[PDB]
Amino acid sequence: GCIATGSFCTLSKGCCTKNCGWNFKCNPPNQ
Repeated sequence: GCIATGSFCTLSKGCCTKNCGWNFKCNPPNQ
């Protein structure tokens, strides 16, 4: 499982997109 994008992350790794913003939410690639 991963963290859904738009959800709070602790690490970008956890996010399906492998990208989490500085706002601590998983973001899409190239944003």
